[PDB]
Parts: sequence; structure tokens; C-alpha cells
Amino acid sequence: SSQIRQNYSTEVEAAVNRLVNLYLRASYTYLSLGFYFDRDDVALEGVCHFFRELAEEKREGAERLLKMQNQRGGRALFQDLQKPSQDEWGTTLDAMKAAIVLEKSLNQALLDLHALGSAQADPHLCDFLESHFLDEEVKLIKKMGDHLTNIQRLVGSQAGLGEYLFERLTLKH
Amino acid sequence: SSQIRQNYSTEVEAAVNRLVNLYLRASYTYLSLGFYFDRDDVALEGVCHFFRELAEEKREGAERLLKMQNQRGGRALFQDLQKPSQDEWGTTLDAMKAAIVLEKSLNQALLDLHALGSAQADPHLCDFLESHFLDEEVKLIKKMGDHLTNIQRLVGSQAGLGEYLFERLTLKH
Amino acid sequence: SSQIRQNYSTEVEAAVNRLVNLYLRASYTYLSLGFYFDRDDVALEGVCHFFRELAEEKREGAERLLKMQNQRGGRALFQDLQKPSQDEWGTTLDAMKAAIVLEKSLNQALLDLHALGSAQADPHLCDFLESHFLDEEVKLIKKMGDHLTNIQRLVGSQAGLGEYLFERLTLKH
Amino acid sequence: SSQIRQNYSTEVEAAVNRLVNLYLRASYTYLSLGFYFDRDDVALEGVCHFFRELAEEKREGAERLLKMQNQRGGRALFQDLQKPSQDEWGTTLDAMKAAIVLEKSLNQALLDLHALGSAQADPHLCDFLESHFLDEEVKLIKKMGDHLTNIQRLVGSQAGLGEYLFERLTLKH
Ligand SMILES: [Cl-]
Ligand SMILES: [Cl-]
Ligand SMILES: [Cl-]
Ligand SMILES: [Cl-]
Repeated sequence: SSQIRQNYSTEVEAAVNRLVNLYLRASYTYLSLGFYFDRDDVALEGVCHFFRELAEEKREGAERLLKMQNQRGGRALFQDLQKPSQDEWGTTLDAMKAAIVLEKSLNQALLDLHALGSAQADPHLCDFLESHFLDEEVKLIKKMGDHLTNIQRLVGSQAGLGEYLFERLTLKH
Repeated sequence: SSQIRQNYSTEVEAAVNRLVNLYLRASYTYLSLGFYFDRDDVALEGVCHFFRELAEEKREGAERLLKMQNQRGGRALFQDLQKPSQDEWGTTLDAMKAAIVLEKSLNQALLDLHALGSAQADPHLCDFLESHFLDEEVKLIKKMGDHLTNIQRLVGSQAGLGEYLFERLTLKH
Repeated sequence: SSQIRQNYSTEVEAAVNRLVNLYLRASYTYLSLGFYFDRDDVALEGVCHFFRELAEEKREGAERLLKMQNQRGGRALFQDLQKPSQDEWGTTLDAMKAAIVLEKSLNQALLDLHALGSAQADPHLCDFLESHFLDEEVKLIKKMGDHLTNIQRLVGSQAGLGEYLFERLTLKH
Repeated sequence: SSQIRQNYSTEVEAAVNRLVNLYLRASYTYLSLGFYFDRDDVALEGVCHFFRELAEEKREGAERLLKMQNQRGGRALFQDLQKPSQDEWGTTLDAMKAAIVLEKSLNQALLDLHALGSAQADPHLCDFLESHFLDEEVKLIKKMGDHLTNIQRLVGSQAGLGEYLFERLTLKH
């Protein structure tokens, strides 16, 4: 058992393990989104790249949480990882809307954990979220929102043209 | 006559010579496709470049087969090369559909030769196809499929615009 | 739907998706093993590093399979990922024994898929496993076996001493 | 008298001066621990180096607090520095246990000051501790805990052997 644990509640420990699950779930979702846009009958490489990069980012966030759990003397506990919500993700617009929904849910979990940390007077936890998660998440959601606006502007009456142009001229490929 | 030939059937030797003919035919087809897209009244440089590169690739595949024939102590035998199926190749979409048909026929010839090799217990032949042909062909067909999907998405109600944009923004020029 | 799929059975497609699940499960197991050896009350950094590296390797194997699924025109389908078999992994010896069991199960899945590929006359699948999976797996299992032998030799009557020395002098830290 | 002081309570000012004393006390303790492990009849250079480095770190923490006191317009007030708790520090294990006790006491003083800052609505103080003290302290305690676990594992029935090996193979020398 740990000889280091100090000021680290069971409630925070448990919430950290749940958050890890949420981040790995998100990572899995992005993995599926990336490979859907790699299909020969979808074939939007920039969209594929965007979501593959997010899968790695979410995995890295989970790993940081797990590292922190150990630093504080809590015990990492892994649960089953549920499969993503869809097998096929529709259009770029559909996908980007789904990603924003997912990110808003992750963001709310971060805010909830921050509030728990605050209530438990755990300033290290609060600091950790502030320093490595909250601003990263705000910046990502702004980026997604910007992308959504551009995708929406391009639907017009020529959806295929607009979806191609967005992938070619906004996304890195 | 050869002093080296070992485990190399007449059936495989003949099938290798036929495959050489198929690859040189494919090369000739791509040569014609490249020069059609170089016409002043077609003028799609990226499409021209794509098919010219494929002509060279197919020629190189034939040359590898011929080198292997000699390595095994078989005798290269050349036949007439039939001219390509069309004199004019239509749209980029028409052309890319024709290329996929051609590649699927080459792929099936590779698979047939692999099966013959397997039946004749000729592991060098089998290895050779696995190592230099089968994955190269799968990768090319995936690329073509991706291109076809993008071309199809761009037809919309503005075909000329879409054909220009594909050539400018997907193909190397 | 795909316009490229050729010689790719439904049976192989399904087996590839199952294998992806097995590799991601293995990755998750190694993630848990790595963080267990990072606990302050375990504190074997070289062991942690070893299993973290394996988590990444297994993830990369899954990604290669998914890329290949798309190259062939099959459809990636993701399933729930079961949590690892244990929450706490015992000694270095216990852990390395569990890893070998896991690797032997992955190896047998690769061999089974190879046999299916052979039966379905799918030489691209067979080649793919030969070229990127079978030898990598044999090499990993040999490494694990070597490690197990060294760990076993060091138990003696001074288990803690031996476990420290193995981590310091065999594993990269 | 200061012309700058704003939102800086007398309670925080006093608590900052007390914390400075605690950090300089800790520095003095580590100085004594370092020179004990430099004795010819102890002679554990890596252990000496470890504690000498900590003496400098604790001094640097005090200096940062003093700099911040002045930045806020408070007045540094120095008190007597009590000598360390022991003249001789026993084994490496004894020493590392004493260091963890000391660090836990410093950590609790940081948490107490953070709570006071929070209650006094002094976000600069809170930020300062979060940014330069809380995570540094968590990381140090994790390191010490890891070291303690390794030292404990090496006691076995051959304490001298284990103490030598830890110093040679874990600590920088
Ligand atoms: Cl379960
Ligand atoms: Cl003739
Ligand atoms: Cl389900
Ligand atoms: Cl005095």
C-alpha cells in the first residue's frame, strides 16, 4: 500500500479512474472516426488525419491522469472500454458535430472533477486540471467550432464539392 | 540450354511470359491515357502525370518478371502487344474507372499465377509475387479507389469545375 | 460500399476485426501492467518501461491491421474492449509469466488467421501476416522467455534482491 | 513602508515567514544528512549526493518565498533556525523514512497556507504555491516513496549488501 498518499480523497481517486475511462473511450471513438474517413468509399485523408491525431491526444491525456494517480498514491483501476457510438459516421459535418458533443461531455467531466477537488480542498488536483486539461480542452473546442462553421458554410447546394474543398484547403493532408 | 533450372515448371514459365505481356499491355494503355490528358483540348496535366507514372511502373513490373524468368532458367518469349482498348478516354472519371478495371484484371492474373505456383510447390515463385507484386497492387487499387470516390463526389451539378479541382488539388502537377 | 474489394472473404474480414480487438485488449493489458510497476509501493521503473513499450507496440499492430482492412476494402468494426484480467500483477515473475501467456494467445490467433487465409487462397493476407506479425511475435516471445529464465535464476533465497537486480541490470531504465 | 501592498493579509504575511523558517530548517536537516553519509564510517556517496541536492532545493524554495514576500510588499522576518532532529541518521532506510516524514510536514504546511490564501481570497498566493511548490513537492514525495520501496525490498537477510547495491545502482554518484 502507498506510504506517500496525502490529502487525496477516495472520491477524487475514483473520479480520476472514471475520467481515465472517459478519455480512453474518446480515444477509441477517434480511432474509429479516423479509419472511417480512410475507407476507399469515403476517402477524405485530411479528416482521417485530424481524428487520428485526436485519438493519440486523448490517449496521452489518459496516460497523464494515470501518472498523476500514481504520483498521489492512488490506485489505477481499469474498466471495460465501451465501443464507439456509431460504426459509420456519415458526412464530415456529422462527424464534427459528434466530436463536439463528445468534447463537451469530456469538458463537463473535467469541470465536475475540478469542483470535487475544490470541495475536498485538494489544490494539487485542481492545479493539475488547470495546467494540463482545461485550456487544452477549450482550445480544441474552439478549433472544432471553427471547423464546423466552415463546413456548414460550404454545404450550399453542392455538398460533395464543399466537403472535398474543406478537406483539401483547411485540413492538413 | 539452361544448366541452372530447378523446380521451375513449364506451366509457370509459360504463365510468367503471359503475365509479362499483360504488364506491357497495361503499360501501353497507360501511355495512351497519359497522352490523351496532354491533348490541348483535354489539358489535365496532373491526370497526364498520374498515368505516365503508371506506364513506367507497369514496364518496371514486366522487367522484374523477365529478370526472374532468367534467374530461374526459363526462357522469355515475347508476343505481339495489343493496342489499348480506346483511342479517346472520356472524362477523368471514365479513365479512372477503366484503370481500376485494368488493375483488377492484372491482380487476378497475379492471384492465378500465385495459385499455380502453390499447386506446383514452387515457393520461390510464390515468394517473388508476394514480395514485389501483391501488396504493390493492393496499394495501387486502394489509391485508385480513393481517387474515384473523390472524383465522384465532385461531379455534383458542375462537372467541369469538379474535374479541374480534382486535377489541381489532388493530383501532383 | 467498396469498389476495390477483390479476393477478400467475409470470413477473413471478420477474423481481422476480431484480431484487432485482441491486439487492443493486449495493449490495454500492457498499459495496466506498466502503471502497476509505476506504483510507489512497487517502484520498478525498468519493468514499467518494458510493459509501456509493449502497450504501444500492440496498439501499432492493431493500427496496421485496420489499415490493411481498408486497403482490401473490408469494413473495420469495433467491439467493446474488455478490461485486463488482473488489477494487481504480483511480482515481476508473475507479470512476465502472464505476458507470455498473453503473447502465446496472440500468436495462436495469428496462426489461425494465417491458416484461414491459406484455406481461402488469400495470399495477400498470408504475406501480410508473415511480413509484419509472425516473426515480430516469435522474436518477442524469445525475449520474454529469456527474461523469464533470468528472473527465475535470481529468485534463489533472496527474492527482493533478485527482482531489484533484474530491473536494474537487464531492463532499460 | 510599502507603497505597493494590495490584497496581502497580515495572516498570509506571517504564514509566509513561518514557511520560510520551515524550508530553511529542512535545508539544514538535509545538510546534516548529506554530511552523515560522507563520514568515512558510513561512506555512501550516492546517498550523500541525494541529500546535499535536497538541501540546495529547500534553500531555493525559501528564497522564492522571500522574493514573493517582497513582491507583495510584506516584510521578511527571520527567526532562529532549530538544529536537525538527529546527530546521526542510522541506515539509508532510516534516513529515507525521516526525509518522507519531513516532506509530509512541509507538504501539509503548503496545503495549510493554500487554504488560508483561499479563505482570504488571495489568488496570487494560491497561484504561486500551485505553480512553484505543490507539484514539485508531490513529485519529490513520489520519488522518495519509490526509493523507500526499493530500499525495503533489498533488506532481505543481507542488509549491508542491499544498502551498497541501492547506493551504487539507484543513486547518482
Ligand atoms: Cl469486467
Ligand atoms: Cl506473331
Ligand atoms: Cl455494444
Ligand atoms: Cl531571538
